[PDB]
Amino acid sequence: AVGACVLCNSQTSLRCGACIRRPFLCCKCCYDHVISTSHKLVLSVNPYVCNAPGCDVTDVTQLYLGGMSYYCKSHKPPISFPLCANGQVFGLYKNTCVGSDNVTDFNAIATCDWTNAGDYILANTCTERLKLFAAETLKATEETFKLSYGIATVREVLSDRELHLSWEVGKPRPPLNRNYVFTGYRVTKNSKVQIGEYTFEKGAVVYRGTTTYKLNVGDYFVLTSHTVMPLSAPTLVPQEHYVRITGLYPTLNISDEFSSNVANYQKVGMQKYSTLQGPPGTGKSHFAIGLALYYPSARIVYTACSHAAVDALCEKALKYLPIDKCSRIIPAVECFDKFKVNSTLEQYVFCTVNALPETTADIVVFDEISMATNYDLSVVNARLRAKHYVYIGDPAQLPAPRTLLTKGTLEPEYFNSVCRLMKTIGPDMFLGTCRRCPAEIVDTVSALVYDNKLKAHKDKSAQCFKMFYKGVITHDVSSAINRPQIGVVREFLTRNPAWRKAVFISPYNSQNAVASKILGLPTQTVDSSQGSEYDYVIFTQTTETAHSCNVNRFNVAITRAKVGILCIMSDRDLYDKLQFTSLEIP
Amino acid sequence: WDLLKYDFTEERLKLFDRYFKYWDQTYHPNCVNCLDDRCILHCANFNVLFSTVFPPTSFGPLVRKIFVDGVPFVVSTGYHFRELGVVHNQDVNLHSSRLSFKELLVYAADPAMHAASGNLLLDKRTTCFSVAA
Amino acid sequence: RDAAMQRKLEKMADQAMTQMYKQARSEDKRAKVTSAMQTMLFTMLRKLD
Ligand SMILES: [Zn+2]
Ligand SMILES: [Zn+2]
Ligand SMILES: [Zn+2]
Repeated sequence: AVGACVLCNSQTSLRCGACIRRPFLCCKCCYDHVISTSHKLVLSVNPYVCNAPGCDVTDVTQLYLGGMSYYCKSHKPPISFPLCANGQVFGLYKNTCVGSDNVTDFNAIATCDWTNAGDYILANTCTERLKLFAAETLKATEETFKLSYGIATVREVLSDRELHLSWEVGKPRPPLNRNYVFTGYRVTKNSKVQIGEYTFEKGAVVYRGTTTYKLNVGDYFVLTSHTVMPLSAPTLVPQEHYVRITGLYPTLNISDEFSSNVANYQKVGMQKYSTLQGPPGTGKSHFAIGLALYYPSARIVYTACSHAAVDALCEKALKYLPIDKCSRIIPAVECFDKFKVNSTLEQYVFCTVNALPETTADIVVFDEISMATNYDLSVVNARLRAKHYVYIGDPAQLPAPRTLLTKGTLEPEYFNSVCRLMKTIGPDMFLGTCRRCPAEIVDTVSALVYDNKLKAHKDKSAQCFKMFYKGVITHDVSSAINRPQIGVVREFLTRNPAWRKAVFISPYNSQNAVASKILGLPTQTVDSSQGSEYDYVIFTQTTETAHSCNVNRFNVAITRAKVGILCIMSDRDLYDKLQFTSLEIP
Repeated sequence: WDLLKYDFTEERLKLFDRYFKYWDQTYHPNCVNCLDDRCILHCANFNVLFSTVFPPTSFGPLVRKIFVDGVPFVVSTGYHFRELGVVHNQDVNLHSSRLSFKELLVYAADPAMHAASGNLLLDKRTTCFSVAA
Repeated sequence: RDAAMQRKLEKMADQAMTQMYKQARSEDKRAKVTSAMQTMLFTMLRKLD
């Protein structure tokens, strides 16, 4: 009804009815949003619509104030008053308003339904309130676009990891990634009951769930979304250089367990909010864990953008942090239940943004910052309030699911508010001791993107081979089939069966789908796999398009392996750049 | 009598057949089934006599457990009048997503939640049937 | 006329703004009363054993 403006933060009672989020607009702001857009519906304590019976006009500049209600020209009384006057729509606080000359950003956010990268660019290069409004508009249009997908009406239940599933005709196929988890709710005899949340992924759909369930007749799974509440808290408060190490309690005993992280902790203790630019596996999973032990005097709160990515966090947290004094609140999908519920007052808290109550802390760490959006940052800052925020990662990771983005992919420095200051003014802190990846990968990434800030771990065995295949591009639904790659797989596996002890990594599971006819292994997606990796890796890119497999996709996807990784450089990008072995067919 | 029992519709008919066997007018133990206001008055007159037999704990709001946001509620989905007999609500939602204002007002005005959330009251100062504190 | 129709329009606008303020305050009171009643119901249901 009444609230602060988006452009001025001034109290107003005008909301754009044609805006999907309906933000509060000042009188001058409402006038600006009305004249320069087709948004002719403006909302108040009463809708600005012609209340005369038998009329259907829903304009604002054509609407006139008649009596106690609103009318158009065709129905206005002789005593009439134009709603659009003095460059401001008639509303509450018509004399206490300042306006703003920056109106094109709001119109671009509202008019454009998030079709290209420039919308996100202008959303990130603005103030906090406009950015939050853009984030919630993006979430609303994301929900609208997600609700326009197919509905899985299960006609038969065949077995596990495979279903006899069919759908309607015309409705499109859900995407490959896990960003489209189904959380539908079916009815059996009288009303709705519990179903559960699962992330169905394409391997007749394979489910990446650790539990079992038997479906029934008439049960359907829908892309259930939520209602985006208004976002109040900003992403981050402005930084300020402290004179001393305050806000965290200095203890006389220091930890010598991580000698190369004491300086990093000292530098974090001087900055309000900080983020360290490191490749995946550069102490990313345990930096905050070692921080919680270096200074066991700060309320450390762990949070992630995915509920299935918390297993990597909990894998070593129980070995490093105590298990008895740590607990997880169970809401009334597979996590530990041996912890103690309703532990409001605890030094270490593990929870998710979906059901995070109001609390306070001193140090908050947000791992996997790439897949979190400005709306996610606002939610994190509103659920948990602290004077310090720590971000682990870098913009050069897997980007957020920009599903509505049709044109070129967004630049890394425009993903979030953190990515803005992470790449424009310069990384606040950097890691120079990366003893996790060998000379090959570390040298490649240092020469490629990481400002030659990474040094060789050990010698390069140079055991990786790349064959020169060409292949043909042919799309059927969303993938491609390459018989020559089937040939090279055998020509590589012929030497020894011991090569197979590896984790199959592929953004698109078409290879697994083809192989399932003879092998049938369950399918898992690499979206949430950081912190756990094997020595050998099986890599099949199978793609060359910049729409998804762009330049900032492989430089961090090759860093997972320790010493053994498939380095098939079928793309004509880095073939004549490194010195590996290659041979022709004898 | 059973404490949970509130209907007594069969008992009222048995009383009517025992004491007014040849009363040549149809008697409705529940006044929901009456024809007009005159029949409502006629059957309520018999219900007045017949309610002096049944326990006073079986009259008042008829409550049942309903769920809102999956959380159980105790609301009156009916009433057992000493004169009007057993009356059941027609728009009763055993489950609901949320209540905006009207159902919230009804359940707030409903003595069901307050009586269920109050301490048992035995007020010996008055002979009136105490409910809860 | 400029001091009779325009002055009347100004009075009508002031009256409409006053009615809008009263309606906004009524909606705020409705929200507060709704929250209070909902919290009362939810805090008395928890004592039901
Ligand atoms: Zn709008
Ligand atoms: Zn404004
Ligand atoms: Zn009209």
